[PDB]
Amino acid sequence: LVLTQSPASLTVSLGQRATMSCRSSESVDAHGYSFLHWYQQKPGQPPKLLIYLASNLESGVPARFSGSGSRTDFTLTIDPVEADDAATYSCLKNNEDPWTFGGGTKLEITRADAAPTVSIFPPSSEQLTSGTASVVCLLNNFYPREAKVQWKVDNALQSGNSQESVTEQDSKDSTYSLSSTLTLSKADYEKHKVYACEVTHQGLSSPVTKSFNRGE
Amino acid sequence: QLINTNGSWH
Amino acid sequence: EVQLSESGPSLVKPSQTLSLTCSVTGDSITSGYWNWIRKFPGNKLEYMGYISYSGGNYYNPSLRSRISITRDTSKNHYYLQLNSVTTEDTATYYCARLSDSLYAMDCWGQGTSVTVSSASTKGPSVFPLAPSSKSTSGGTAALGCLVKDYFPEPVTVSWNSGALTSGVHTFPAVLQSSGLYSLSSVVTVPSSSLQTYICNVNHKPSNTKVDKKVEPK
Repeated sequence: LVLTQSPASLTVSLGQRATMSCRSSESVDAHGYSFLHWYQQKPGQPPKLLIYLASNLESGVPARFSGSGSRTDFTLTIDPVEADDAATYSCLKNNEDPWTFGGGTKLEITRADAAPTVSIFPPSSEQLTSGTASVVCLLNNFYPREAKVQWKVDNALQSGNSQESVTEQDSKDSTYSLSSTLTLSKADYEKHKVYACEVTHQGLSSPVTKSFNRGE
Repeated sequence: QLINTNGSWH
Repeated sequence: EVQLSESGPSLVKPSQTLSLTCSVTGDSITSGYWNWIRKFPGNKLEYMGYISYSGGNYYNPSLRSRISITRDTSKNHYYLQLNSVTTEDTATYYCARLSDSLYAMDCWGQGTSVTVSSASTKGPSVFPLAPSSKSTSGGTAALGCLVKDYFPEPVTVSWNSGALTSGVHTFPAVLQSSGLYSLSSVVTVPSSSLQTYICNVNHKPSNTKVDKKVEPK
């Protein structure tokens, strides 16, 4: 129970107020200071110090960030929220042993729905010579994150032979991009003619099927 | 004006 | 401006010793506190320990048995050593300064990825994702490169030697069932420009650099 962050995940619209709390379970106060700090962490970047000693704003950090907690209750406020604020925020306790980090608060930006632009890529000839086929389906710049991608090979629906990964929320337009990769052996690839990627999303009226015919 | 030893400030 | 650069191996066999070096350039390590922090794939931050201005040490209790943080004041460098590493030690390791005034860590390094595994390094195969009518919509076309079967992390992908950055989406890598990583990098460009597009794949752990030209089908 050493350090509890709340909320675990957060979804706030632009220009609005986001509030997060860090629970200490025992006082981090010593010598008139609150040894609790707020860090912002973005993908592919080190943690960035926002608030040091509970309530002081670090140099170069916008005035939108503020802190005010005491003894065992701390709060980080972002107002107004900007598109660049989409990241994970952590509180650090360093008054005594042990120095610990909070689980983090994942803040997501809310925007108008954006339909994904669907693309499909047949496996390259260089890879087919090796003996493996990778079919890639791309969902580009969509919101919200939730989307369903289903592979249809000879009208049959595949399972367990595909993997997908999602990019992090874009810093500018708050969108997501997803790619689904269908991996088959060269033998299995040459047993079917039609490979289809069916996409279901909130921003689409009906599911979008992007497909191709082998050899064509 | 504060120093840290074994994690504790004093 | 304090500058922290981290160097060291990116692949360590289990039970062996992980060694990293942090070079500082702004203030002396005879002042303040100099820490090591690592980032697990789950995005969780774990504090490891520090070496003080006078050379004193404080370590996290869960790492106290196999950790070591030393320094070299003449070179203005301090070092991290982790013994008997396991797969649970695969993380992104940061070195950061703790300010005497702030009492928090305000200057960090970019971090270096370390993977703990007994498998050897392996270069990636780069396959084209050719643009076609199935990747065109409006006046924009999608193309990319499939960077498949490399180990370990990381792989950096740029387009046209960094000149092409707008519309680039380099996806987080996935771990395949074979133990190798696979990633895909795409970019959406105006369909009327099909301009030379070349993806630059770099895998420093295996000293592999591949430039692959993606031309229309």
